[PDB]
Amino acid sequence: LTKSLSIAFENGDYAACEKLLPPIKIELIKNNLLIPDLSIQNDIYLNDLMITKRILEVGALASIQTFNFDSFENYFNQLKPYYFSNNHKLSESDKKSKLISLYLLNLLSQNNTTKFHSELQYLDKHIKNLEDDSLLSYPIKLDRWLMEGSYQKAWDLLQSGSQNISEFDSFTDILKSAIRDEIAKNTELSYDFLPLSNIKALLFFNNEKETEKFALERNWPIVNSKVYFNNQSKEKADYEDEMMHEEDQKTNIIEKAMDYAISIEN
Amino acid sequence: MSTDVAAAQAQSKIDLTKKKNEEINKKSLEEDDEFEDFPIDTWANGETIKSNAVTQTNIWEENWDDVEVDDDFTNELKAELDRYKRENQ
Amino acid sequence: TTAAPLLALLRENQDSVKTYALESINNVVDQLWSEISNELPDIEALYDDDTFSDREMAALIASKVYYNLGEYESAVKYALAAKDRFDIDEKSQFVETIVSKSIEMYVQEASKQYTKDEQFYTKDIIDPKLTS
Amino acid sequence: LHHSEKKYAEEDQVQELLKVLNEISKTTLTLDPRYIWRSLKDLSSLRNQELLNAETLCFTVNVLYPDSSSFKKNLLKFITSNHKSSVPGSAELRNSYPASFYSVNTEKKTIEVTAEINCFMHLLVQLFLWDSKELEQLVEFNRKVVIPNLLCYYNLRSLNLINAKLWFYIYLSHETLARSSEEINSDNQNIILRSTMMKFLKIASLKHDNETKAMLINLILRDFLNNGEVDSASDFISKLEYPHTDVSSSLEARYFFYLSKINAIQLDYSTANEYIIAAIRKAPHNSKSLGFLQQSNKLHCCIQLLMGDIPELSFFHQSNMQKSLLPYYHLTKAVKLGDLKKFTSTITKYKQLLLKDDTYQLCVRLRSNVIKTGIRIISLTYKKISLRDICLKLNLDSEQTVEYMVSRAIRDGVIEAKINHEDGFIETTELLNIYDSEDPQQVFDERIKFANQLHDEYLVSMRYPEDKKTQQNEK
Repeated sequence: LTKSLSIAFENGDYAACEKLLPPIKIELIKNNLLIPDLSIQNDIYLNDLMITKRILEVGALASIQTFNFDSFENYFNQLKPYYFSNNHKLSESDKKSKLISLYLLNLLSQNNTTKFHSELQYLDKHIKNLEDDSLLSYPIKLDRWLMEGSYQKAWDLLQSGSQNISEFDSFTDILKSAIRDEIAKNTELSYDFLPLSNIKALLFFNNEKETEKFALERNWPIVNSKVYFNNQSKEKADYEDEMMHEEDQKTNIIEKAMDYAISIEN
Repeated sequence: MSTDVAAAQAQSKIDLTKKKNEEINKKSLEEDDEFEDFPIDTWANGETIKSNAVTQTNIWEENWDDVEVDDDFTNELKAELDRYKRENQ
Repeated sequence: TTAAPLLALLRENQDSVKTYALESINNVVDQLWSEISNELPDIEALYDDDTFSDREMAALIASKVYYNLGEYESAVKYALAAKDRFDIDEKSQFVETIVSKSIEMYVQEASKQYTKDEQFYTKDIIDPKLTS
Repeated sequence: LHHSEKKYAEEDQVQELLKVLNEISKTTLTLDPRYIWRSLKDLSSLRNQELLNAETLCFTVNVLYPDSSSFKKNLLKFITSNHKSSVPGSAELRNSYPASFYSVNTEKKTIEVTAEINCFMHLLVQLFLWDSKELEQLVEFNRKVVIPNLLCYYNLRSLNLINAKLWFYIYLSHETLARSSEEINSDNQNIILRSTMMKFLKIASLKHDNETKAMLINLILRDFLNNGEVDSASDFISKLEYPHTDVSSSLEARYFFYLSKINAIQLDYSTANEYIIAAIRKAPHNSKSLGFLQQSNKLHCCIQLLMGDIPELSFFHQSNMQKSLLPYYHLTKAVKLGDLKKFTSTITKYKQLLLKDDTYQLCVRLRSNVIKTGIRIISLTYKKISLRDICLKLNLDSEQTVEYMVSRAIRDGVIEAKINHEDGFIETTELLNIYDSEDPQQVFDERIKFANQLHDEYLVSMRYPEDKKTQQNEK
């Protein structure tokens, strides 16, 4: 029963994992009661810890492989404290190194960069040279190129990242899109028009018809093969003036002078 | 030395009997002055003292001539080199 | 130790696993209150549901988290929305703060209801729980 | 011989006891016993250290004891027992003496006077261990007892002030033990140390003592910082309970230091500037504080480089901090000149030194700041310059590569330019002369608001020492 999830991952049938999990979820609580969740560790608890850990890990990879990113986020959270607490005598796995690489890509693909840096601070001491960066290089080097601003080098690491498959393609293909939108924002400031050909190279497409359709949906008009970045920016700006919170945030002249006198006179 | 005029903040704060205990508590959080490791690792430090005398070891006003070499020796060569080409153009 | 599993068990889909989540959160809340302060709406959701009889256990947790937060007034409402397992904390002298806040509230209300009639505690003018 | 020595330590301590004791049995006078206690710790370190180490056991016999003599015996036992001239009649100074609780009155019947004497005794044990520099078994044993001790009774206003310092010593000894060596035990006590402090913070809000609350927040924040939990520290400071009411300027310095560092890695540098600028000036400026100050100076320059601004080279030169400020000078110089080669060499060479001050993780983010400084220079110096020339100057790979740099950077306003893609150059847009714009108004107002802040701050505090001093009798 509980062992069937473990052998189901080996099949390669990863949707069969998810449809088999619910009974194992109720049976996972019983596993959690055996360990004290590591408020003391003993050698009777050491053999049980492998059992509790093993069910989390195989579900974690199976959920990413059916593109259930939400489910994965929960599994990672549960797993982390188990590696975290104790002197090493069972606090790692062959799967752990692969697992951390996938979670770091998930935060980049959703573009929560604030939590990307906080998480790696905490991670730093589990992977420094003990599980050393051997697959973790993939999100870390990509982050280096993105902080620098080299969208070029960042694109290449994605291109060459499809040769090696562990399961990373479920986040590589999201990351391809993230790069386009970031470049799409920056180019508004730079100038008002690029010819169509110069757009396709910078925003990374393989069809000129994709380039133009992407522009229409983003509210740029291509008229006489010149893009007008300035449309969307006008439209966003109009919206802000359309809502009203607004008089005091900008602070009228009268308001400033009223403020001075009443501070004095209390 | 420290963020602001360092002179203005040294004289604002001095030892009192209340303050002495607090200095020890602050020191012991990190555990020693954190000023012995550098003597030990280098075993008699070697700093940037060769470039000029407005360098790391400096007790006078800076000239800000430690981020750049003397360009006058270069200018000697440049002035002559111009005259030569200028001549036959 | 860590709040990460306890947050995740609320988000994990199974009715039994959501009930197990409450059990862990309620036992250790004087070290983990900060993390579950943000995920408070999930705790209120299980209480709203009638498919649980530990809807009460979730209401009890909400009071506990508000007590560590500093919002002592709102803790009372969820303390009285659990209705039992609050006698356990009425004989606790380390958290008798919420028990005392109910009486502080009663006094302010009562000054109002004495000008409507001198009897408002032998009538339904205020909550029956606050009178009791 | 030994007897003489033990009497003199006991005498010296009776003086120190009287000062704080007389006030707090009148009625609590929270502030004054606090200041005396700071002085008290200093004198007691010299007393305990010299003139044999059996004085603490003697001092217990002098005062009343329900179980306090028994508890103190065990601690001295571990360091090779002592009971000679430590028993009534050769460690008894009372024999009908009322400041040490008249002997007839202590035999007679019930009501306790144990409270203030027990708590004071715990403070002496902590100092006793720290002087010795032994932690292992004695620390674990004393830690077990004293925590259930504080919670058996319900503390008074004065009794909060004593454990505001007691926690500091139990906290710090643990941190040393954990950092000495790793075990399954090292992870287990970490869990316990958090739990007790956090719950005691809750009690301390209701008791109305700020001094206990301020200490605990510092210790709790340092803990998240040590273990890399940026997530736990963010929630704690957003569910604020920190007092500015009654603290030391010591406590503000520690608090502002943890704040600035935690904000740095999650990509806020503007507010961390405020916190670390503030923390250095609040700290006492002394040669025994050099540890804490040295750490503040190192972080402050690192955070200035994260903004993209540059801290003075004058800074690193005129210091008497030069030996420890040896790595930061090169780090600043590498960013200032905008050479990327230099920066790569520098952070590999000082890898060890920065890792101890764990700015090292910030050093990785500063390599973004190098290129920002390097293209900032080219734009200021040449107003219109083809990408071609920048490749030559800074050894960028192609026209595209630098194009991307500027494109991302001007969204942030760092370079403050606009690209000419058809003509193939970058055209700078900074020109100046905003004495034709309406800009001075907002700027002036932020300055007026700083002025108004100073006007509030002085008004409140000015009369307050004046009112207490006129209360108190005078000629």
